[PDB]
Amino acid sequence: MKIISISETPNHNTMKITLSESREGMTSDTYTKVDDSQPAFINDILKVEGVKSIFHVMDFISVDKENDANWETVLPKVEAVFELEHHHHHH
Repeated sequence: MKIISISETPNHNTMKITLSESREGMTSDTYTKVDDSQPAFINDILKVEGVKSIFHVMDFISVDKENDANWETVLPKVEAVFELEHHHHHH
């Protein structure tokens, strides 16, 4: 559940993220304006300049950006999402 493998596609505006899950399918929704019961960590991605929108479905996620932007710029931010310490802050 933290980027396991990417996939090549004719275009380069949006790539699919492979999850550690398979078959069945986890969540499935489109995020174009934040708020949708998604992980706050993903809110960053949407709020991260360069990103256009996100589409969650089956056991993968399609992240689209702006042709004007790049990946090497957005990636560093995306990695932070599934990499920032996992705990249940409660004290």
